[PDB]
Amino acid sequence: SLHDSLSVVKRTLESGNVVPGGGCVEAALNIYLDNFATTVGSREQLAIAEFAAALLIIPKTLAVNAAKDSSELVAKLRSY
Amino acid sequence: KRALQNKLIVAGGGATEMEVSKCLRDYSKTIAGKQQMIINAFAKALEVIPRQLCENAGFDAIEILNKLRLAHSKGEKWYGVVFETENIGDNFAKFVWEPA
Repeated sequence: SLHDSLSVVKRTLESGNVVPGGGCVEAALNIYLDNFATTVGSREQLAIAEFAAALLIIPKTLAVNAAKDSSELVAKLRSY
Repeated sequence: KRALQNKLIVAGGGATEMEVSKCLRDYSKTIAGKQQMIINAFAKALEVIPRQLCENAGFDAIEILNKLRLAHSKGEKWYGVVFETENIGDNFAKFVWEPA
Protein backbone atom coordinates (compact mmCIF):
# COMPACT_ATOMS: atom_id res chain seq x y z
CA SER A 1 0.00 0.00 0.00
CA LEU A 2 2.79 2.48 0.78
CA HIS A 3 4.31 1.75 -2.64
CA ASP A 4 0.91 2.43 -4.22
CA SER A 5 0.27 5.62 -2.19
CA LEU A 6 3.70 7.04 -3.05
CA SER A 7 3.03 6.42 -6.76
CA VAL A 8 -0.33 8.20 -6.59
CA VAL A 9 1.05 11.26 -4.78
CA LYS A 10 4.17 11.31 -6.97
CA ARG A 11 2.13 11.42 -10.19
CA THR A 12 0.31 14.50 -8.91
CA LEU A 13 3.55 16.17 -7.80
CA GLU A 14 5.44 15.27 -11.00
CA SER A 15 3.37 17.85 -12.93
CA GLY A 16 4.95 21.17 -11.98
CA ASN A 17 1.76 22.94 -13.01
CA VAL A 18 -1.63 21.50 -11.99
CA VAL A 19 -5.22 22.70 -12.31
CA PRO A 20 -8.17 21.47 -10.20
CA GLY A 21 -10.34 18.86 -11.87
CA GLY A 22 -13.85 17.71 -11.13
CA GLY A 23 -15.39 20.06 -13.66
CA CYS A 24 -13.54 23.13 -12.38
CA VAL A 25 -11.86 23.80 -15.74
CA GLU A 26 -14.94 23.17 -17.88
CA ALA A 27 -17.37 25.04 -15.62
CA ALA A 28 -14.98 27.98 -15.25
CA LEU A 29 -14.42 28.16 -19.01
CA ASN A 30 -18.17 27.93 -19.60
CA ILE A 31 -18.80 31.18 -17.71
CA TYR A 32 -15.61 32.99 -18.75
CA LEU A 33 -15.95 32.15 -22.45
CA ASP A 34 -19.63 33.13 -22.40
CA ASN A 35 -18.50 36.62 -21.36
CA PHE A 36 -15.77 36.58 -24.03
CA ALA A 37 -18.43 35.98 -26.69
CA THR A 38 -20.05 39.33 -25.85
CA THR A 39 -17.01 41.23 -27.16
CA VAL A 40 -17.45 40.01 -30.76
CA GLY A 41 -20.88 41.02 -32.06
CA SER A 42 -20.64 39.31 -35.45
CA ARG A 43 -20.69 35.55 -36.07
CA GLU A 44 -18.01 34.16 -33.74
CA GLN A 45 -20.17 35.27 -30.79
CA LEU A 46 -22.39 32.27 -31.55
CA ALA A 47 -19.52 29.85 -32.19
CA ILE A 48 -17.87 30.91 -28.93
CA ALA A 49 -21.12 30.54 -26.99
CA GLU A 50 -21.69 27.04 -28.37
CA PHE A 51 -18.03 26.13 -27.82
CA ALA A 52 -18.33 27.24 -24.20
CA ALA A 53 -21.58 25.33 -23.66
CA ALA A 54 -20.03 22.19 -25.14
CA LEU A 55 -17.53 21.99 -22.28
CA LEU A 56 -20.37 21.38 -19.80
CA ILE A 57 -20.75 17.85 -21.20
CA ILE A 58 -17.97 16.79 -18.79
CA PRO A 59 -19.43 17.92 -15.43
CA LYS A 60 -22.81 16.76 -16.74
CA THR A 61 -21.51 13.29 -17.62
CA LEU A 62 -19.62 13.01 -14.32
CA ALA A 63 -22.80 13.81 -12.37
CA VAL A 64 -24.86 11.23 -14.29
CA ASN A 65 -22.20 8.54 -13.77
CA ALA A 66 -22.22 9.36 -10.03
CA ALA A 67 -25.99 8.62 -9.93
CA LYS A 68 -26.68 12.24 -8.94
CA ASP A 69 -29.08 14.70 -10.57
CA SER A 70 -26.93 16.66 -13.01
CA SER A 71 -29.44 19.53 -13.04
CA GLU A 72 -28.36 20.46 -9.50
CA LEU A 73 -24.69 19.42 -9.53
CA VAL A 74 -23.92 21.32 -12.74
CA ALA A 75 -26.19 24.28 -11.99
CA LYS A 76 -24.54 24.75 -8.59
CA LEU A 77 -21.14 24.84 -10.32
CA ARG A 78 -22.35 27.61 -12.64
CA SER A 79 -23.51 29.58 -9.60
CA TYR A 80 -20.25 29.19 -7.68
CA LYS B 1 -57.46 54.21 -31.44
CA ARG B 2 -55.03 52.82 -28.85
CA ALA B 3 -53.35 56.24 -28.56
CA LEU B 4 -56.59 57.50 -26.96
CA GLN B 5 -57.55 54.42 -24.93
CA ASN B 6 -54.23 53.31 -23.38
CA LYS B 7 -52.05 55.97 -21.74
CA LEU B 8 -49.58 53.35 -20.45
CA ILE B 9 -47.27 52.34 -23.29
CA VAL B 10 -43.95 50.57 -23.74
CA ALA B 11 -41.49 50.74 -26.63
CA GLY B 12 -42.18 48.24 -29.41
CA GLY B 13 -40.03 46.70 -32.11
CA GLY B 14 -38.70 44.13 -29.65
CA ALA B 15 -37.54 46.82 -27.20
CA THR B 16 -39.81 45.54 -24.42
CA GLU B 17 -38.80 41.92 -25.07
CA MET B 18 -35.12 42.91 -24.96
CA GLU B 19 -35.36 44.52 -21.51
CA VAL B 20 -37.26 41.55 -20.07
CA SER B 21 -34.81 39.06 -21.60
CA LYS B 22 -31.84 40.98 -20.18
CA CYS B 23 -33.33 41.19 -16.68
CA LEU B 24 -34.05 37.46 -16.82
CA ARG B 25 -30.49 36.59 -17.90
CA ASP B 26 -29.22 38.56 -14.90
CA TYR B 27 -31.84 37.17 -12.51
CA SER B 28 -30.91 33.57 -13.31
CA LYS B 29 -27.35 34.21 -12.14
CA THR B 30 -28.58 33.82 -8.56
CA ILE B 31 -30.73 30.71 -9.17
CA ALA B 32 -29.45 27.15 -8.83
CA GLY B 33 -31.09 23.89 -9.86
CA LYS B 34 -33.57 23.06 -12.60
CA GLN B 35 -35.12 26.53 -12.30
CA GLN B 36 -31.95 28.15 -13.68
CA MET B 37 -32.19 26.34 -17.02
CA ILE B 38 -35.90 27.11 -17.44
CA ILE B 39 -35.53 30.81 -16.62
CA ASN B 40 -32.75 31.12 -19.20
CA ALA B 41 -34.88 29.24 -21.74
CA PHE B 42 -37.65 31.79 -21.17
CA ALA B 43 -35.18 34.64 -21.66
CA LYS B 44 -34.10 33.03 -24.93
CA ALA B 45 -37.63 32.29 -26.17
CA LEU B 46 -38.53 35.98 -25.83
CA GLU B 47 -35.98 36.74 -28.57
CA VAL B 48 -38.22 34.99 -31.12
CA ILE B 49 -40.03 38.32 -31.55
CA PRO B 50 -37.10 40.60 -32.54
CA ARG B 51 -35.73 37.62 -34.48
CA GLN B 52 -38.81 37.04 -36.65
CA LEU B 53 -39.34 40.79 -37.01
CA CYS B 54 -35.89 40.95 -38.63
CA GLU B 55 -36.11 37.75 -40.68
CA ASN B 56 -39.54 38.46 -42.19
CA ALA B 57 -38.36 41.97 -43.11
CA GLY B 58 -35.34 40.60 -45.01
CA PHE B 59 -32.85 41.89 -42.44
CA ASP B 60 -29.70 40.21 -41.19
CA ALA B 61 -31.31 38.93 -37.99
CA ILE B 62 -27.99 37.67 -36.61
CA GLU B 63 -26.33 41.08 -36.91
CA ILE B 64 -29.35 43.02 -35.61
CA LEU B 65 -29.92 40.68 -32.66
CA ASN B 66 -26.24 40.98 -31.75
CA LYS B 67 -26.42 44.78 -31.96
CA LEU B 68 -29.60 44.82 -29.88
CA ARG B 69 -28.07 42.68 -27.13
CA LEU B 70 -24.85 44.71 -26.95
CA ALA B 71 -26.39 48.16 -27.40
CA HIS B 72 -29.06 47.38 -24.79
CA SER B 73 -26.42 46.52 -22.17
CA LYS B 74 -25.34 50.19 -22.32
CA GLY B 75 -28.50 51.28 -20.49
CA GLU B 76 -30.64 52.40 -23.43
CA LYS B 77 -33.76 50.34 -22.74
CA TRP B 78 -35.70 51.42 -25.86
CA TYR B 79 -33.39 49.97 -28.55
CA GLY B 80 -35.30 47.90 -31.10
CA VAL B 81 -35.61 46.88 -34.76
CA VAL B 82 -35.71 49.80 -37.21
CA PHE B 83 -37.72 49.06 -40.36
CA GLU B 84 -36.96 52.31 -42.19
CA THR B 85 -33.26 51.55 -42.68
CA GLU B 86 -31.93 48.23 -41.39
CA ASN B 87 -30.35 49.20 -38.04
CA ILE B 88 -31.26 49.52 -34.39
CA GLY B 89 -32.55 52.66 -32.72
CA ASP B 90 -34.71 54.23 -30.05
CA ASN B 91 -38.17 53.00 -31.03
CA PHE B 92 -39.75 55.12 -28.29
CA ALA B 93 -38.46 58.40 -29.74
CA LYS B 94 -39.50 57.11 -33.18
CA PHE B 95 -43.07 56.53 -31.90
CA VAL B 96 -43.01 52.74 -32.40
CA TRP B 97 -44.91 51.69 -29.29
CA GLU B 98 -47.47 49.17 -28.02
CA PRO B 99 -49.75 49.41 -24.97
CA ALA B 100 -48.30 47.98 -21.78
